[PDB]
Amino acid sequence: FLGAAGSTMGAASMTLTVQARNLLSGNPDWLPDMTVWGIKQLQARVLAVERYLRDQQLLGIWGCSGKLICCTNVPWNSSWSNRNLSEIWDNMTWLQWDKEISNYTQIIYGLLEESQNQQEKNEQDLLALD
Amino acid sequence: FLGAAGSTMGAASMTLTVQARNLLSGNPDWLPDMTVWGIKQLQARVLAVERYLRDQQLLGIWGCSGKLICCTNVPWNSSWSNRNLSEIWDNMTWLQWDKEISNYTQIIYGLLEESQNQQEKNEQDLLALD
Amino acid sequence: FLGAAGSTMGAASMTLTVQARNLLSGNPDWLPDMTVWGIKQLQARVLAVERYLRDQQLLGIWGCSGKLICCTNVPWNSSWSNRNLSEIWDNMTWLQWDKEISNYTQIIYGLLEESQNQQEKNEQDLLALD
Amino acid sequence: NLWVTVYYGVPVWKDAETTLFCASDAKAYETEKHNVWATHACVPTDPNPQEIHLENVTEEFNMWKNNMVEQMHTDIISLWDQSLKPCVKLTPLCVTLQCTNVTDMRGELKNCSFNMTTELRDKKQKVYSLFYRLDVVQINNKEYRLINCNTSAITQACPKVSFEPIPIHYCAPAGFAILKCKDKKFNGTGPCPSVSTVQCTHGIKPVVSTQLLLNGSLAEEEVMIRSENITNNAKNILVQFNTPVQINCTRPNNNTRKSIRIGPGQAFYATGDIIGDIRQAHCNVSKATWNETLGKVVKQLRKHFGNNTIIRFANSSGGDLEVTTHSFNCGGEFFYCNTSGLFNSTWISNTSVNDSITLPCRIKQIINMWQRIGQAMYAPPIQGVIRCVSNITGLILTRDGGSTNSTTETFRPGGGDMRDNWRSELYKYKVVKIEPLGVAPTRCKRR
Amino acid sequence: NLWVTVYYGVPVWKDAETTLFCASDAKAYETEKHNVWATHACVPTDPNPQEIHLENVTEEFNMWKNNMVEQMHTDIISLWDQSLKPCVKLTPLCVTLQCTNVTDMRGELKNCSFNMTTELRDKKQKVYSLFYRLDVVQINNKEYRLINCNTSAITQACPKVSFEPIPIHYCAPAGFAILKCKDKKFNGTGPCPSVSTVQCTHGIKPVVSTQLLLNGSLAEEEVMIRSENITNNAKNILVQFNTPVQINCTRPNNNTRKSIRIGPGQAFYATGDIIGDIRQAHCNVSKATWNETLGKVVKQLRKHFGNNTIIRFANSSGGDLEVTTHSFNCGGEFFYCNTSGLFNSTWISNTSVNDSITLPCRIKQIINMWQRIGQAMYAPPIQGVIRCVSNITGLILTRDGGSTNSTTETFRPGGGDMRDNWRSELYKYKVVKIEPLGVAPTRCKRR
Ligand SMILES: *[C@@H]1O[C@H](CO)[C@@H](O[C@@H]2O[C@H](CO)[C@@H](O[C@@H]3O[C@H](CO[C@H]4O[C@H](CO[C@H]5O[C@H](CO)[C@@H](O)[C@H](O)[C@@H]5O)[C@@H](O)[C@H](O[C@H]5O[C@H](CO)[C@@H](O)[C@H](O)[C@@H]5O)[C@@H]4O)[C@@H](O)[C@H](O[C@H]4O[C@H](CO)[C@@H](O)[C@H](O)[C@@H]4O[C@H]4O[C@H](CO)[C@@H](O)[C@H](O)[C@@H]4O)[C@@H]3O)[C@H](O)[C@H]2NC(C)=O)[C@H](O)[C@H]1NC(C)=O
Ligand SMILES: *[C@@H]1O[C@H](CO)[C@@H](O[C@@H]2O[C@H](CO)[C@@H](O[C@@H]3O[C@H](CO[C@H]4O[C@H](CO[C@H]5O[C@H](CO)[C@@H](O)[C@H](O)[C@@H]5O)[C@@H](O)[C@H](O[C@H]5O[C@H](CO)[C@@H](O)[C@H](O)[C@@H]5O)[C@@H]4O)[C@@H](O)[C@H](O[C@H]4O[C@H](CO)[C@@H](O)[C@H](O)[C@@H]4O[C@H]4O[C@H](CO)[C@@H](O)[C@H](O)[C@@H]4O)[C@@H]3O)[C@H](O)[C@H]2NC(C)=O)[C@H](O)[C@H]1NC(C)=O
Ligand SMILES: *[C@@H]1O[C@H](CO)[C@@H](O[C@@H]2O[C@H](CO)[C@@H](O[C@@H]3O[C@H](CO)[C@@H](O)[C@H](O[C@H]4O[C@H](CO)[C@@H](O)[C@H](O)[C@@H]4O[C@H]4O[C@H](CO)[C@@H](O)[C@H](O)[C@@H]4O)[C@@H]3O)[C@H](O)[C@H]2NC(C)=O)[C@H](O)[C@H]1NC(C)=O
Ligand SMILES: *[C@@H]1O[C@H](CO)[C@@H](O[C@@H]2O[C@H](CO)[C@@H](O[C@@H]3O[C@H](CO)[C@@H](O)[C@H](O[C@H]4O[C@H](CO)[C@@H](O)[C@H](O)[C@@H]4O[C@H]4O[C@H](CO)[C@@H](O)[C@H](O)[C@@H]4O)[C@@H]3O)[C@H](O)[C@H]2NC(C)=O)[C@H](O)[C@H]1NC(C)=O
Ligand SMILES: *[C@@H]1O[C@H](CO)[C@@H](O[C@@H]2O[C@H](CO)[C@@H](O[C@@H]3O[C@H](CO[C@H]4O[C@H](CO)[C@@H](O)[C@H](O)[C@@H]4O)[C@@H](O)[C@H](O[C@H]4O[C@H](CO)[C@@H](O)[C@H](O)[C@@H]4O)[C@@H]3O)[C@H](O)[C@H]2NC(C)=O)[C@H](O)[C@H]1NC(C)=O
Ligand SMILES: *[C@@H]1O[C@H](CO)[C@@H](O[C@@H]2O[C@H](CO)[C@@H](O[C@@H]3O[C@H](CO[C@H]4O[C@H](CO)[C@@H](O)[C@H](O)[C@@H]4O)[C@@H](O)[C@H](O[C@H]4O[C@H](CO)[C@@H](O)[C@H](O)[C@@H]4O)[C@@H]3O)[C@H](O)[C@H]2NC(C)=O)[C@H](O)[C@H]1NC(C)=O
Ligand SMILES: *[C@@H]1O[C@H](CO)[C@@H](O[C@@H]2O[C@H](CO)[C@@H](O[C@@H]3O[C@H](CO)[C@@H](O)[C@H](O)[C@@H]3O)[C@H](O)[C@H]2NC(C)=O)[C@H](O)[C@H]1NC(C)=O
Ligand SMILES: *[C@@H]1O[C@H](CO)[C@@H](O[C@@H]2O[C@H](CO)[C@@H](O[C@@H]3O[C@H](CO)[C@@H](O)[C@H](O)[C@@H]3O)[C@H](O)[C@H]2NC(C)=O)[C@H](O)[C@H]1NC(C)=O
Ligand SMILES: *[C@@H]1O[C@H](CO)[C@@H](O[C@@H]2O[C@H](CO)[C@@H](O)[C@H](O)[C@H]2NC(C)=O)[C@H](O)[C@H]1NC(C)=O
Ligand SMILES: *[C@@H]1O[C@H](CO)[C@@H](O[C@@H]2O[C@H](CO)[C@@H](O)[C@H](O)[C@H]2NC(C)=O)[C@H](O)[C@H]1NC(C)=O
Ligand SMILES: *[C@@H]1O[C@H](CO)[C@@H](O[C@@H]2O[C@H](CO)[C@@H](O)[C@H](O)[C@H]2NC(C)=O)[C@H](O)[C@H]1NC(C)=O
Ligand SMILES: *[C@@H]1O[C@H](CO)[C@@H](O)[C@H](O)[C@H]1NC(C)=O
Ligand SMILES: *[C@@H]1O[C@H](CO)[C@@H](O)[C@H](O)[C@H]1NC(C)=O
Ligand SMILES: *[C@@H]1O[C@H](CO)[C@@H](O)[C@H](O)[C@H]1NC(C)=O
Repeated sequence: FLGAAGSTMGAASMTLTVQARNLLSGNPDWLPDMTVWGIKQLQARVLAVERYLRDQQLLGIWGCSGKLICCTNVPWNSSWSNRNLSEIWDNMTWLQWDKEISNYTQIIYGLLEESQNQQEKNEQDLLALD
Repeated sequence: FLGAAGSTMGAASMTLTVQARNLLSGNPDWLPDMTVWGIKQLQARVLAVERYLRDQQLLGIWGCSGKLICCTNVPWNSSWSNRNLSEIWDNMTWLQWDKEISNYTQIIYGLLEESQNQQEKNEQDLLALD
Repeated sequence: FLGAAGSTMGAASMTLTVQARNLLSGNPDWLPDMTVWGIKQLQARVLAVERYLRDQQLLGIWGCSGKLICCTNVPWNSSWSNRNLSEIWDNMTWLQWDKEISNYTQIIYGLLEESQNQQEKNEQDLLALD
Repeated sequence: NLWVTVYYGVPVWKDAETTLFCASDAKAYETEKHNVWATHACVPTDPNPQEIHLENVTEEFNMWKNNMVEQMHTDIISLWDQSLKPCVKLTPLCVTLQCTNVTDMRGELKNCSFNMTTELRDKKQKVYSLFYRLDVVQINNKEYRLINCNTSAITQACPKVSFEPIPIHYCAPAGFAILKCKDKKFNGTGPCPSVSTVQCTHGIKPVVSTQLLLNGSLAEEEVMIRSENITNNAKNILVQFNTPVQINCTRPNNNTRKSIRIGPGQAFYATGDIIGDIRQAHCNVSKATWNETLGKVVKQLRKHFGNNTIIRFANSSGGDLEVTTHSFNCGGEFFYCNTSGLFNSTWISNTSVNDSITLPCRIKQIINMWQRIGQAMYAPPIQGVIRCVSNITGLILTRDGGSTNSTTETFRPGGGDMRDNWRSELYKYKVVKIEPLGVAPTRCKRR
Repeated sequence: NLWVTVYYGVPVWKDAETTLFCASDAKAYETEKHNVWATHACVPTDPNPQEIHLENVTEEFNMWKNNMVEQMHTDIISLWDQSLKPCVKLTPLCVTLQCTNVTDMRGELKNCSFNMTTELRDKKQKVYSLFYRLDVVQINNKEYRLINCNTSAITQACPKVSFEPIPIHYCAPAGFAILKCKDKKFNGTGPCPSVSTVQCTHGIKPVVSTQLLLNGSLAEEEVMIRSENITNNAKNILVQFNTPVQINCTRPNNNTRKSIRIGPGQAFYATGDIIGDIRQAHCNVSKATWNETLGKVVKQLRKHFGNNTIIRFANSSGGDLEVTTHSFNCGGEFFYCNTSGLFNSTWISNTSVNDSITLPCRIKQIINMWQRIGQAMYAPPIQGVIRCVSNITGLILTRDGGSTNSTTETFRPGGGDMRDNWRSELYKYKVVKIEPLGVAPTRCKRR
């Protein structure tokens, strides 16, 4: 549970499953509720499922369609964190990583939904016909 | 956003992603609520997620298992809108299209869940054994 | 609808789709609600979607990523219900089946999420690079 | 050789408990009359309820352990309070009552004069009303008071709503299921050979009654005998009839509504003078039909208490009025009937040694049912004569402890717990949760 | 060369605010007594709360910016109103009070005669009660009135419920997380070397008190000193103790409950005559234990105010009773204690120049805490003598503005804001939201 957050990105890939589990599902679960303080234990968990499906759309509309890790045809731009491969996984941490990509984060997002699954699935339709 | 609804089906395939996005997720999002008019801003968004998962079951139980476009092994029956290929995409519109298929709509649905993923996955089990 | 529960596991595989359908989605669906007995028709259906997504996580994090049937690379241990193939599907029933596996149920679960999709997807990443 | 494989939607379930909702058949809503009983936002019933018979299946049922009863019991209770919340509270009715004997049958009705607050807070109001002896108690001319004032507060039920029982289907949400026992003879305990499943239970009328199950479901073939612990005399014995028994309960007092004004905005409905037959409420049971049933029922007890034995019947022993009499609602009024005349009999092994029968009934507007303290409901007066015809579908019975067990046994009408009333319709139902996820070994593996 | 790849569940979070729920440990529910404090529908606590220590991590904390405090503060407030809503409102208690001096200590108690409305709306009721001088105010024999009537309305707390503080774990919903600072010495500000995460916070007893943190969490090793702005004398100074201080607060008046009837259905609990010791409420603190702590605490202030300086203590300056005295609840009653005896001292650089000590306490049943207007709560009388033993775990302190800064400094007991009380337990906690989605470049591409 977040144990590798201080560790390097290379080491942070092993416990990846643990974060997926605990984060995904959270039910206490208690049926009882009352007019006040029942709406308080509701408003919190309702926002949980709204924030969740928000994330899931990206997983589907992108080249993943599945959880954990999945890859894509988007080439990594040099202008986006020009680096050494061992300088990323072995020498650097995720929090330290997301810090720099903050400018290019929205750009990459476009490459996943538009450049791929919009143009890839259409490409697939043209390649599955023959 | 719906811009190609008046345009032809062939042109309506380019902006397909836009409709998927905006339709999928709708959070204002405001936590505050009250006993009356709080139940009004609830009843609407609760029906939103109920109508949503209703659609998602069909995507999974059919030969898609993924969003946007996906194909299937169901052959197109001549009795179902016997037409020209250029008479569909190039000369005709979706609203005009769904208008005629209204009779055969329920029939096709059966071919996707039964004739395919019931008989296809079982076929896959028999083909994945060897 | 559950009709093959008394029948053998081999026969129970044909109607599998029916159970998936009816179980999956349940909307009456009525918008009207009141302060008391409105919270009663809420608490029930809210627990429905919480129990549902709980099941869906397993389908995704395992080697399925799709509904109905899907297979995996986990070898069946002899210590787990050492049996005859015709003694399972042809001569035995699901309720009778789940009865014995109750001890090994939690063990098998580990093999799906850890031994596969944690080690399989990583294996895929190493096999998709070349 | 094989490999594990995930199967989704396998027929596997476990017994559990959930929160069940109602169903009104989507007609009760057109019955209107401002939210009759339950149906307001009530789920309309699927026009085609689905019942799927499961072959080669045997499931063990216990009706006394059934959780649908406890939910339904708490439902009616919670339903009752929500009906009385928006209505008019009668709190300042505790004023002194100067009463006198009505113009025969030992003056059951009291004509009471009292002071009341008007719309204005200045001058009081000198007005008279008519209360039953059961609604008032004297305190020391004749001076009386409300019987509930020393115990609790009181509120009046709204004349708009009606207590008319309407069919309610209990259904289960997604992930759950409801089991139905289709056997003709079932005592509520033991294995059930033929089991079918439904999304919604059958039409169930929430009729609240004592010593008599009214408007219930008939048995099949032989009449049914149900008890939690039979040899135990502390446990009530539920009976299910084959043929319905014609019962008439009327209010042979033709009344009028005062609709007095205790404003601003509020109006109370007082009971005016009685114009018509001077009579006490009465309950009719046809002598031929009750006897025929009795002869069939008394033989079923001998499938347990032995081929030959003496079975004597007698009226209620004693206790609260709810226990000692038949309590119910007809036309909005609450009747309490004297069943002593029916339960007077003595039977031989197969037999017992006129065209009609009647039963004295008492009327009480102010009631605390379910042992409720802090809230008393006042039943509003009804214009004209009330007449109602219902089916008698079953009883609540208790056995005496005095034994002499090997000699003879005597049975008397039960009461108290209203869960037994719901256990009468719910005996064939129980709640289970479905577990769809399953694993099976197969060769397919994966690429 | 590489290609972008989506990683799901990467360890990345951002500081945010959400709606937190409670946890009762699922034992408080068995404590029953009709919804004690919070726990009614309260989430039972996971029998095994999870605490995961994050290695190679440093996070900066600020306890004064913590949002869990503001939520908890508003929680207790919202909790308070919901407890008083179903209970009995005392509105027609504003009747004239004819009072006289009780049979020593300048007649603190007043025996008051007054007129009251009975169950009936006709005749009044001549009855007497016993109120503290703080609950009444004279208006111009001796005639008095309720002290809250000119300010606001009033309602009585139900005798069934209790104000007994029970451990409450604040937990975060899915998508969120709670951080815990595990360091022994933390002032609530600066970087935290060792940080661990928990689904639920530790056991937190919502004890409402002034000038004394009661039943709180002990510090580690050295006692802790916390202040929002230290050199600023306008900001309160929170202190965390190492060893707990034994405190006794009792009600040396053995009382009885009248349970008078103001019906229909309602019953008020009046304070009857006192049978026993004739005494004023008192608070005991052991002279040895308080001093020892003082010697250790006064040295910590010199880690800021300099090695050598004169630190003098004094009682409250002046203001509302809530500020000037120690306010809390024991056995249902609300004590206000005189702390002037403890705060009378003068210390040298390391030192200051009997077997017991006592503190005069005042009792007030009618209270408006948190500066609430429109709602006043009446604390119901308790049968017998109330005795309670608690831990003193910390203080609320303020520094004088008069300076002469380079000469000496004097400290006095604080009060007011109750958020500081919650900041005492929440200093090591803060709320962050988890951002699972992440992207990384890799060669795998796709087919
Ligand atoms: C549903 O309702 C039904 C009825 O409506 C309930 O049934 C009731 O069930 C209880 C059980 O909890 C029964 O009580 C138990 O009775 C047994 C048996 O007692 C009978 O037989 C004894 C022996 O009989 C043989 O031997 C003689 C001599 O050779 C032969 O002639 C006979 O033919 C037989 O072969 C006999 O001794 C008993 O007589 C005594 O008791 C009766 C009843 O009180 C008296 O009238 C007699 O005068 C005489 O005193 C009787 O005929 C007993 O063995 C049980 O005793 C155990 O429990 C006691 C607490 O109640 C405890 O104090 C005892 O020490 C004893 O416990 C012993 O045994 C335990 C088990 O092995 C040990 O763990 C323990 O350590 C200790 O060693 C008990 O009294 C009721 O009789 C029965 N009701 C009726 C009407 O019969 C049912 O419970 C209900 N269930 C539910 C779920 O609602
Ligand atoms: C938390 O609490 C703490 C304390 O509990 C709070 O700390 C307080 O912070 C405020 C800042 O908001 C301080 O006020 C500011 O003080 C500075 C510095 O003043 C001192 O030094 C001056 C110069 O000293 C050098 O020079 C002499 C001469 O050579 C040498 O001998 C010295 O040794 C030094 O080397 C000196 O002039 C000052 O004396 C004057 O002021 C004091 C205090 O009022 C009087 O007693 C004196 O008699 C004398 O009049 C003092 O010794 C000031 O520079 C600040 O002035 C700015 O702000 C004013 C508004 O308050 C404004 O009117 C001024 O014009 C000035 O603004 C100028 O500077 C800005 C920044 O560059 C420009 O943007 C602006 O345009 C303009 O040019 C200010 O007065 C408090 O002193 C300090 N408290 C204490 C007890 O010291 C803290 O704020 C709290 N924080 C939080 C988050 O809660
Ligand atoms: C509780 O109340 C209910 C309702 O009142 C009772 O159930 C009713 O019981 C009565 C009598 O037991 C029954 O009335 C008869 O119904 C017949 C049809 O089922 C009618 O045909 C019959 O009418 C004839 O008799 C009347 C009285 O003698 C005449 O007034 C009437 O005109 C009829 O006479 C005609 O027919 C003859 C030939 O038969 C012909 O020569 C004449 O010229 C004329 O044409 C009765 O009215 C009701 O049908 C029952 N109702 C129901 C719903 O079943 C129940 O008995 C009460 N229970 C108790 C315990 O009191
Ligand atoms: C607030 O209140 C609390 C609770 O009252 C106070 O804390 C208690 O403090 C008292 C005294 O400080 C303490 O009482 C002693 O506890 C000992 C055990 O810890 C007992 O052994 C001892 O009993 C002996 O003394 C009594 C009085 O002298 C006798 O009556 C008693 O019989 C005992 O005598 C026996 O033992 C001797 C040998 O020692 C033998 O020769 C005799 O034959 C006989 O067998 C005391 O009672 C409590 O333990 C404390 N309670 C707690 C929970 O800590 C606190 O001090 C108060 N604070 C303030 C500020 O007032
Ligand atoms: C056990 O089950 C029996 C049978 O189901 C119940 O008997 C029912 O009793 C209720 C009254 O409580 C009856 O409701 C009555 O319906 C009458 C018929 O309505 C039809 O006809 C009129 C034309 O006359 C149409 O306009 C209307 O739309 C309907 O199609 C009404 O005439 C009645 O109104 C009169 O009686 C009531 C009191 O009974 C007064 O308050 C009214 O002001 C008015 O005087 C009334 O609406 C119902 O019809 C009965 N069932 C049947 C099948 O007839 C028992 O009540 C039930 N037992 C318990 C304990 O609930
Ligand atoms: C700071 O923390 C301390 C310690 O936790 C608190 O002191 C608690 O005070 C409450 C009262 O407010 C105590 O509750 C009392 O428990 C007593 C013991 O109950 C046990 O024993 C009985 C047998 O005697 C069992 O039946 C029962 O199941 C328990 O196992 C009761 O005897 C008390 O009842 C009497 O006192 C109260 C008033 O105190 C009266 O109202 C009752 O009618 C009766 O006379 C009472 O229930 C609690 O036990 C104390 N804690 C401990 C550890 O003893 C402080 O209150 C707290 N500070 C603040 C501000 O809340
Ligand atoms: C109590 O139940 C008994 C049945 O156990 C009822 O006895 C019934 O009495 C009538 C006569 O009043 C019998 O009718 C008779 O039929 C014969 C044959 O057709 C005919 O010869 C006679 O002239 C007369 O019509 C009836 O058969 C008989 N029941 C049975 C089952 O035989 C009795 O009526 C019930 N109690 C009351 C209130 O009468
Ligand atoms: C205030 O705190 C001081 C400590 O700073 C307390 O002084 C304590 O006084 C007692 C005597 O009453 C000392 O006990 C003595 O111990 C010595 C050594 O064993 C022995 O020779 C003496 O006969 C006596 O028993 C105690 O040591 C001392 N504390 C320390 C730390 O030395 C003082 O008691 C506190 N205030 C009060 C209320 O007394
Ligand atoms: C219920 O019916 C029984 C049986 O008729 C009534 O019992 C009568 O009680 C009175 C005294 O109140 C006696 O004088 C009669 O002799 C009894 N009748 C018989 C046949 O024994 C009873 O009173 C009725 N009602 C109530 C409320 O008890
Ligand atoms: C408080 O004052 C009331 C009177 O208002 C006292 O009650 C009286 O007590 C005397 C005993 O000396 C009786 O003779 C009277 O009959 C009582 N009168 C009423 C109205 O109760 C009361 O005793 C005083 N406080 C107490 C109880 O000490
Ligand atoms: C709280 O304690 C202080 C200290 O004992 C009390 O101060 C006394 O006040 C009275 C006047 O009310 C003086 O006559 C005494 O001389 C003061 N005592 C000392 C030691 O100076 C104070 O009265 C107490 N309570 C309140 C409410 O102030
Ligand atoms: C990389 O980014 C730069 C500027 O952001 C752009 O000019 C260039 O075309 C990009 N290259 C690729 C391959 O996307
Ligand atoms: C009125 O009838 C009652 C019977 O309930 C009787 O007790 C009472 O004495 C009668 N009053 C008069 C004045 O006759
Ligand atoms: C009663 O005591 C108060 C002190 O609070 C005093 O002011 C008053 O004069 C006393 N009354 C009488 C009659 O002595």
